[PDB]
Amino acid sequence: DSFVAHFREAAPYIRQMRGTTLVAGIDGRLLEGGTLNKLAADIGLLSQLGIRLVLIHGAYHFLDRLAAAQGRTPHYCRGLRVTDETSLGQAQQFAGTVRSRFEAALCGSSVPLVSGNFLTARPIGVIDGTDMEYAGVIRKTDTAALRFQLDAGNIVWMPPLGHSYGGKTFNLDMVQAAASVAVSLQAEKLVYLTLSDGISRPDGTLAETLSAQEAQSLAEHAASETRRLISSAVAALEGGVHRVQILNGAADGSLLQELFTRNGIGTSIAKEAFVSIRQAHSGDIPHIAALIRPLEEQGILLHRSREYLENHISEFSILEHDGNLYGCAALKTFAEADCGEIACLAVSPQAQDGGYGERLLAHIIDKARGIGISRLFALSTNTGEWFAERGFQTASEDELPETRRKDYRSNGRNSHILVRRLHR
Amino acid sequence: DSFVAHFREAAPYIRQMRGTTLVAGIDGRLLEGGTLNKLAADIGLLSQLGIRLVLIHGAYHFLDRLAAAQGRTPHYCRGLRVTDETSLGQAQQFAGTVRSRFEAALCGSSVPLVSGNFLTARPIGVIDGTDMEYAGVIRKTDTAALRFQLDAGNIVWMPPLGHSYGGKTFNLDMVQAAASVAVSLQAEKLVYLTLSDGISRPDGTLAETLSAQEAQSLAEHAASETRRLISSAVAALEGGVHRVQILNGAADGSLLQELFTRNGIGTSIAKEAFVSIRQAHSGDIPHIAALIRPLEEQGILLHRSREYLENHISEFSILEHDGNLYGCAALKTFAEADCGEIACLAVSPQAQDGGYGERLLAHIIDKARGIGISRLFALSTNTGEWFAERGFQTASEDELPETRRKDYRSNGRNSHILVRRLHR
Amino acid sequence: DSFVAHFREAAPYIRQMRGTTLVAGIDGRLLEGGTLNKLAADIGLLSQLGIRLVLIHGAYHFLDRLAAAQGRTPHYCRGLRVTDETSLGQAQQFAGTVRSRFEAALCGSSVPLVSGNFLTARPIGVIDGTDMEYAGVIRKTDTAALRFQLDAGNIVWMPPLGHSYGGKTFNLDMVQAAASVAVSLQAEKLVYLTLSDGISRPDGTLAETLSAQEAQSLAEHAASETRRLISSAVAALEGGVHRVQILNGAADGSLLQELFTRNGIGTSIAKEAFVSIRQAHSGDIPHIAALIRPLEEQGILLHRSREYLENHISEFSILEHDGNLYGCAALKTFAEADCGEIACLAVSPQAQDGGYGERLLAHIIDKARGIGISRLFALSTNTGEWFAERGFQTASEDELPETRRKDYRSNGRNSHILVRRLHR
Amino acid sequence: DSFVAHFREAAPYIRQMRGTTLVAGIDGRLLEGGTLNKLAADIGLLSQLGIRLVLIHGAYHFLDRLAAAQGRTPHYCRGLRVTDETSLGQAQQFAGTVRSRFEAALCGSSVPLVSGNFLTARPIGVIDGTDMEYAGVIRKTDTAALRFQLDAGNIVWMPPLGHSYGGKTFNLDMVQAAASVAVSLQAEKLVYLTLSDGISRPDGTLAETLSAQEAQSLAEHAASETRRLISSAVAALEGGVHRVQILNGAADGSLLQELFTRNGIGTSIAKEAFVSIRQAHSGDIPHIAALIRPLEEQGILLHRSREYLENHISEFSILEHDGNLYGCAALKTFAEADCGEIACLAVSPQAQDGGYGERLLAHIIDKARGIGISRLFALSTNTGEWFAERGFQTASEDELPETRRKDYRSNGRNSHILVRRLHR
Ligand SMILES: CC(=O)SCCNC(=O)CCNC(=O)[C@@H](O)C(C)(C)COP(=O)(O)OP(=O)(O)OC[C@H]1O[C@@H](n2cnc3c(N)ncnc32)[C@H](O)[C@@H]1OP(=O)(O)O
Ligand SMILES: CC(=O)SCCNC(=O)CCNC(=O)[C@@H](O)C(C)(C)COP(=O)(O)OP(=O)(O)OC[C@H]1O[C@@H](n2cnc3c(N)ncnc32)[C@H](O)[C@@H]1OP(=O)(O)O
Ligand SMILES: CC(=O)SCCNC(=O)CCNC(=O)[C@@H](O)C(C)(C)COP(=O)(O)OP(=O)(O)OC[C@H]1O[C@@H](n2cnc3c(N)ncnc32)[C@H](O)[C@@H]1OP(=O)(O)O
Ligand SMILES: CC(=O)SCCNC(=O)CCNC(=O)[C@@H](O)C(C)(C)COP(=O)(O)OP(=O)(O)OC[C@H]1O[C@@H](n2cnc3c(N)ncnc32)[C@H](O)[C@@H]1OP(=O)(O)O
Repeated sequence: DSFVAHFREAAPYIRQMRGTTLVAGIDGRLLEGGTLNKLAADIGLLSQLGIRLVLIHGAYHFLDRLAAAQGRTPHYCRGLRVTDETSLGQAQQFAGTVRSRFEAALCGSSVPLVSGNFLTARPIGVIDGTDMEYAGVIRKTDTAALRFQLDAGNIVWMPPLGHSYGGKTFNLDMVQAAASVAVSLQAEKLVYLTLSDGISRPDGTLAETLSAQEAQSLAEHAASETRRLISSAVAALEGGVHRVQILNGAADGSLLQELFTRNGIGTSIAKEAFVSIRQAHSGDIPHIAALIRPLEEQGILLHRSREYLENHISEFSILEHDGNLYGCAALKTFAEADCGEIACLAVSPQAQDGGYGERLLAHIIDKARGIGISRLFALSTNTGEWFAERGFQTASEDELPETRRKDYRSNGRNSHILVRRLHR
Repeated sequence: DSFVAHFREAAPYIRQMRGTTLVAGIDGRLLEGGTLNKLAADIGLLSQLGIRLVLIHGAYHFLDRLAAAQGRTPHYCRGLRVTDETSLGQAQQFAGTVRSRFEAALCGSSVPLVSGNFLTARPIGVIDGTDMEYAGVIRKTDTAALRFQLDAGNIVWMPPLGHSYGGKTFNLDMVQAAASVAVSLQAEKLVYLTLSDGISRPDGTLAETLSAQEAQSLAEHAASETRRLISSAVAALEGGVHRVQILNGAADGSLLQELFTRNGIGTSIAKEAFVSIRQAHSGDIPHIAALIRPLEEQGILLHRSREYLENHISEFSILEHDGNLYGCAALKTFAEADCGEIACLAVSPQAQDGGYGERLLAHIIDKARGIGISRLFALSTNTGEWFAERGFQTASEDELPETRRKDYRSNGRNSHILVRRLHR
Repeated sequence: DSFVAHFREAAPYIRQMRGTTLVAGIDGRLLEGGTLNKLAADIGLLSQLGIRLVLIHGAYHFLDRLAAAQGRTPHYCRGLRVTDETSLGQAQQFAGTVRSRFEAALCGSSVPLVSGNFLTARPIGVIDGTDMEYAGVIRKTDTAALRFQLDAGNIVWMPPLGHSYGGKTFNLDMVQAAASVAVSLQAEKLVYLTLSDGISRPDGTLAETLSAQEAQSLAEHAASETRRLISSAVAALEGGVHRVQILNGAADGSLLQELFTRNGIGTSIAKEAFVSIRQAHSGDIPHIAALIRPLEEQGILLHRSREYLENHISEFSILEHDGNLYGCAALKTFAEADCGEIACLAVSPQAQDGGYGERLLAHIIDKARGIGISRLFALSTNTGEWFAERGFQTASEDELPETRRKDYRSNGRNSHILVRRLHR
Repeated sequence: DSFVAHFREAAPYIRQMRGTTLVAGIDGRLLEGGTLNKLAADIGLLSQLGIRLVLIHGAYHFLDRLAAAQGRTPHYCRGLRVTDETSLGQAQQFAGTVRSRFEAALCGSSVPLVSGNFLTARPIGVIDGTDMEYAGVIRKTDTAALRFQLDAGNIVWMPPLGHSYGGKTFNLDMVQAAASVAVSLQAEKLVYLTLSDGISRPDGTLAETLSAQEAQSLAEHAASETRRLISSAVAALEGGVHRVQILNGAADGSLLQELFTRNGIGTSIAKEAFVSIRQAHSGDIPHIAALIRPLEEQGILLHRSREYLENHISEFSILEHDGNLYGCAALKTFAEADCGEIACLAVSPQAQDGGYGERLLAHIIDKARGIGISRLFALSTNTGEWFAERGFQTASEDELPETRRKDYRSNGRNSHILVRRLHR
């Protein structure tokens, strides 16, 4: 396509990304090739787009390439690496070489790039009888110092090294340091730049998009690296990060196609907040009734009756939490097999504006869809735009299921009629 | 091309545009069609890219469409419009309709849009025996209030109306109000969104790019509208604005192809700052000598002699200002017709870092080019990167004109050799 | 009176008003006459006095004056107006004419006047079988943007128009948009500038001052306009606004006599926070005792006994909330019919400094007054200034009821004696 | 001595140092021993005292210790080092090792330590036929970014590496990078932490304190390292830095004894601003007269006469600049060989408050001292505290030289008499 079409397409993701914080965990193999200049460039552009950037790199592969050419051999414990005085010192050397190169790359094709003692570490200790030695884990992150640099527009660069109040240095594991930092910052996005195109399903298909549950249930039969990825990405979400992404940092332009297209190129994982939605049974009716009543009084919801609810309780769903009731929604069906209607959508006012509404709408569409309904109607006197913004188009009475067209004519409410199509 | 290629291409213009101020003078016919939704959209995106926006619209065409359907007829004096109480009142109505529509357009496909009493006007008075009445000209612009809103990230919307301390309103001419506002703000860019694709040359070719001089000399045989455009665009430059652009605000996506491509779609006008560059004659030598001397002393410039300068004065150019001498540069030629060399490039240290250097380099390339030289060498001990950043590639001794290869070998300076190709 | 006396009288209301936020809902008939220049002037002065101003106007009457001269006729549903595409467009025109005129008025006899997309609207929908069409209600107010402009000292101007994320405009009802905005801002004062001198009582007397209850109970027999006024003013209070005022915006200088005199010219409505105050019965004594005890221990409250409380429980009042007890206060009476004494005033320390103290004092004066007491004494060892600041003057022992003069002499406490007069 | 005496002595240097900027150029041998923990500690304390710190280290000695153990050998050109791709890469490694260790040292016995791309470099080029290769010199310092970090209280750490807009890295020479940075910042103090105790005189005595002139004239017979030190320290002063210090960064606590004692431990160099002070001859009298006159008129300066000036012109000194006259001061002598008096001290009012006054006082004391005067009197009606703050004690008439005691008695001015002692 044309430039204007590309830019206009990017446009809504530029709006989303702006003034947002992105933690990038970068595999340290990317900090070497022509993959570096490409990456530095793309990172400069993300700066220019008003994305707050915290970049973390790893050092493990560099550490093995040395451990294999020096005679010595690497030891790993749950995926963490035993690091001694020696590998520690080399990891300090690498940090410096890679910071200086990333800066020349960035500067060379000025963007403000900053680096600081933000992390205090502490040794992992001993895992499973094995002393990890100088392997560390972040103990404290100066979250205020970091925000401070990010407020000023600076890009933050972190090596995988932290210090302790004993004057020692420890080698952090990047995959879990990035997820720790993202959580502290409450970064909207954690991005893992790997050498592989996302996370594959059981039959070799790339998982475009996963819940934290589906990510979880993939790891059971996944390689160990991708299980550590998944584990960190899940804890990041759990700790508040809104979205983690896995990309191939080696594939040219990937970061940009990730962030700024509907499509993308790796894997994106998000967590579902909890919402018990179930079939109403008849113990809910007083609960439903008291929710629904003042809305009927207000002219918002169709005059009902309790005996209706009792004989139609099977078409209701309720949303709850700690056994209290925060939402309801009904599915009506018609002589026409292809039609349904969502009716009686209602969220407790104190619990409004958190997405309960939506969650109930979604659940009614899944219900509709499982019985072969492809057209969902909503008739609303006072609430149509809510459905208009959520996929519903305007319709006519002459468009209703025939008996609904009747009720509508005789109810006198003159509500606005709207439909959504639902796909197989 | 691909998305990534488009975005990577935009990238350096996103860097230029960012935190920069753009005044847009918008023809009020654009505020009506599907040209409005397209424009509002593109303007929202420029916001999202961190461009400070001041938008001004005109009302003249709306005013005539009324003046032609109401019976009355428009009168114009130098291109300014006589506006009475009545047309004044309609122009107030239009402002409101067009502000409200631009806001619905913008909001509807939230970006912060602000509008204020920034302008105090005063009547133009009487031109050429003709009373302009309620035609106004900006008398004072609250430049601090404006910056203030722009600092906060707000987009500024202005109607073509200002008030006076007598409690009257006047109808501003948009083309010149925008240029006045841009000048007050010292906006880096003034953009005129018109219904025509830029400014045409004598044979119907679009003028991609003009100096303020070339714009000027076009207007002699130009239509009156485009002469008023040109006149305002010239005064804007003169008053400090760095770049004015003329586009077709009706052609879909034009603003975006303007700002964010090497190419573009309308006309871009810029002003040449003054620089007397001429052939040295022999009254300059003491001037050149005293400039050049301490650089030779420092090992920066080739050991010279005065008798050299006297017998080679014809290959020197000097840069001056108020009769003082701020730069010099030489062109050497060789047995090879295709070769030249820039030597003895030198700017007075007090006058450095304003582009004098560059201006002398440019002038030497134009000189070289007019005698059929296509390869310009520079040999520099201490200054090569200056030429490297300005189009010069690295070369070998074996690449020099043969006699230059000799001198080089026997001078012992071991300088870095660099060439630039020059096109016909 | 003299200038100095007027200014010195204004003075304490200038102190109250300063740095405070006032939302003004302005009837759009005022935006036309010589009532405009007068109003603009007075509003400029309120600016100069450091009052944060948000001004909203209505458009309904303008809309009818058109709907009556164009042939068409207005329809109203609960007092809201059905507005179509056409009246919508005229309402956009009016906004522009009236904003521009208010600005010329203000500027013309410079004060910073700002206007923005602060309001997102949504259609009211269908009321009572009737489609309101383009009638809107505020869905979201950019409360941060507003504060931001108000922080900088800007006066905010709002038309009665909001947009939706569908790119549509809707006509807001001013009386309820102003009350919505005031609530969002938590404005200390909402002011309705009407064409009538406040709100009349059942016999044509102007209600100077009303509780939200008394406003409420007036509306039962009130005209429909004044019932909508009252309804919005009540919800504004309920939602947190401290004071709503109704004035005649057409009566010259009214706003200034409202704000800055003890008197005023329209109607001022305020809401009573809740305080269950009742007669103690004997189930309170352990509650009273435990409150009062540590104060006796501290020398603050007269040594008592439980058998006293039991035989005098009828002279106590208690203040409660959720059945817990937060205050007590006693009324003593004397051989002298004209005398009372407030004794044993005590507020739970955790519940102090919210006006409970005062509420109990007030309730004791109402009690005293209903039995024909015109002189209330308070004898306080440690707390006299509290009574001194609340209407109590210093007195002598020789001033006490005779038997109180006795007890006082023999109790030895040497407390400070103070009286307040109470009127019929 | 006691703690309290030490702290009270430090006290006035803590006041001087506070909110002041200190650039420390650190020899990279200090970044290794137990000299590191000692230094990190002392630097943490300077932070805690509110000193803004920019720290720069060198890498040359590390580079030779490698160049001597790897086979290769170092080349130096004017003291700058030829650095190739290889040594460049090692210098990147060293930076990282030394930054990480300095941070563990500092953290380990949390103070905010920051590091950034503040420096853009460019190759030195070719010196004296010799290509320096990857040897760099700072081209641009982001002085705003630096101040920004320093404003926030952060300590700035710089390696001796900068980048260019070509994406290359270059090895800066620390001694001259520190002096460049200090000048950009206008740091009050540049401190060189070396392995030697300051700068020695011709006979092995440590130069406690030097003018930039005396530093200069030492370098003629100084070792080459100390000549480069001296040269950078002089240009730093010349460029605006107020004080440069040379210490032994290896001698325990030296930095603290430098900054915070009257004494110190290395060498401190400062520059004398220019002041032509000379003997008045008789071409000055109209100049002196016009200066002195309005002060006599004001009662500030003793009534004089021109014929006095003409016959006493030899006891006057004048201060000038571009041949204009900005100060005068006289030395009187007496029958008592041990006494002098400064009289007629006067600075042009436009040129006041820049230290001219002082410079003239100093010059008169040097004059006095060279003729064997050990007691300088000043008699001032209106100006005594100026002399009181500058070493003069209060005295009596009975203390004056006998004939001065006479004049004083008969002049009637009743001025305040003050003396200063002057040492051999
Ligand atoms: C066919 C039918 O069922 S018609 C009956 C529909 N039910 C009602 O009208 C009952 C009263 N209103 C409610 O209960 C509203 O909560 C609901 C049901 C419409 C939405 O429930 P919520 O839990 O608030 O849903 P959710 O959080 O996903 O949506 C919230 C958003 O809906 C928007 N919304 C809510 N009311 C309306 C409305 N009447 N018009 C337009 N938008 C609205 C809210 O402003 C909020 O906006 P935002 O995303 O910019 O914050
Ligand atoms: C072939 C030959 O003629 S070799 C002899 C070249 N002459 C010299 O070296 C003389 C001493 N230096 C000068 O006179 C420098 O001014 C010149 C001639 C190189 C440039 O002149 P200016 O008027 O400063 O030119 P202009 O303003 O267009 O260029 C300024 C930019 O050049 C950069 N520049 C200047 N010196 C150098 C250098 N030695 N190395 C790299 N960049 C440099 C400046 O830092 C400035 O950077 P910026 O754009 O990021 O601010
Ligand atoms: C005659 C008699 O009853 S004497 C016995 C009076 N009772 C006591 O002294 C009991 C201990 N103190 C209390 O219980 C105090 O709460 C009371 C009863 C005096 C006031 O009750 P509150 O609920 O705090 O009353 P309210 O909120 O209306 O008054 C609060 C104000 O009273 C002021 N106030 C409270 N104590 C005193 C005092 N001893 N002296 C002066 N002012 C005081 C508070 O500082 C507060 O000041 P503000 O308006 O500048 O914030
Ligand atoms: C013995 C005799 O010669 S008596 C005659 C002395 N001459 C006068 O009184 C002439 C009028 N005043 C002057 O000419 C003043 O400039 C002088 C001569 C006293 C000082 O000259 P300057 O160039 O200002 O000297 P310098 O800059 O070193 O001293 C400036 C400081 O002196 C202080 N100072 C100046 N006047 C006085 C005074 N009358 N009393 C106390 N302090 C003073 C200034 O406030 C300034 O204060 P700072 O250091 O806190 O800024």
